[PDB]
Amino acid sequence: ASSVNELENWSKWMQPIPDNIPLARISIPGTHDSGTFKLQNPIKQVWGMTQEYDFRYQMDHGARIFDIRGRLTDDNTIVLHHGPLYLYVTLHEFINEAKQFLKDNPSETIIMSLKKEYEDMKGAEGSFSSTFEKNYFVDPIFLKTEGNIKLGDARGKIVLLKRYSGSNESGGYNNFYWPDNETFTTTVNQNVNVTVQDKYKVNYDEKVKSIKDTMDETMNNSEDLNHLYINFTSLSSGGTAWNSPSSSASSINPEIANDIKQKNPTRVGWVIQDYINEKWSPLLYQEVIRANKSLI
Ligand SMILES: [Mn+2]
Ligand SMILES: [Mn+2]
Ligand SMILES: [Mn+2]
Repeated sequence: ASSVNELENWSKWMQPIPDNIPLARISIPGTHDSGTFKLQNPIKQVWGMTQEYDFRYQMDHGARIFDIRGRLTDDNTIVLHHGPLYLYVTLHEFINEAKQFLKDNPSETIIMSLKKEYEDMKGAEGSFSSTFEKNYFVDPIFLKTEGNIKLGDARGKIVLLKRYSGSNESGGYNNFYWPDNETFTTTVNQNVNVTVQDKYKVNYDEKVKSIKDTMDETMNNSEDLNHLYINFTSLSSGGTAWNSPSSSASSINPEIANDIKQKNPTRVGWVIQDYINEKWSPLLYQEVIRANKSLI
C-alpha cells in the first residue's frame, strides 16, 4: 500500500503521506524567486538569477512551494519580476504549469506564495489584490478553505500563501506581518503558529548559523502539528561570481543537505532554496523530502 521508497518518486512524493496530516507538518522543498530561470544577460544573472530551470523541472524534482513575485500591468494582468527586472514569465504561465503537473500527479498539491515585487504600472483599473482575485483566484484550481490546511484537502489544488495586503477572498494562508531580513514568529489563520527565517542579507557565516538554528528547533519540535516553519537558505547577491546566488547556493545547499542526511530527522520544515539542480551533492530538496519517512 504505502512504503518509504515511495518518497523517492519526486513527482508523487506526497502520495504516501496520510490525508489527515497538516501541510504545516510536512517537510516541503521550495524554490526562492522561482521565476528567474529565463534570465540570460550575464549582469542580470549575477544579481538576479536564482534558478536555472523552469517550473515543471522544479516540480518534477520535488519542489512543492513556489515563491512568485509579480507586478501589476496596465492591462489587468500580473507578470513576474525580480526587483525592476522583468522575468519574461507571467502569472498565468505559472498557474498553467502547476495545473498540468497537478493533472499528471493528482496526489500532489502546489503551494504558491505571492508577493508584489514592483510598483503597479500607471493606468491599472484595479489594485494588485483585486486584479489577482478577479482574474486568477476565481479559478477552481485554487483552494478556497483555510485553517490548518490538511494534505487531503489540498491534493490536486494550488494553496495560496499571501504576501500581499488588501485580500478580500478566502482560501489558503492569510497575509501576516513579515519583517525584513529577520527570523521571526507570529500567527496565521488564527490557529497556526509560524516561524520564518528570512535573513536574506547577512554575511555567509551568519546565514548558515541561522539556517541550522531554525532547523534545529524544527527537528526537536516534530509533533507540533499546528506550527509552521519556513526556512530560506537563499542569500542575496554580492554582485560578483563568488557571491552570486549561484555561488552561495553551491556551498550552502550541500552543507544543509549533509546535516539532514547525517541526522536523519523526522521533520525539517518548509525549506526554500536557490538553484534546484542535480550538480552539488548531497541534494538539499531530496533530503528534505526523505525526512517525511515517519509520516508514512
Ligand atoms: Mn529576491
Ligand atoms: Mn521545460
Ligand atoms: Mn508551536
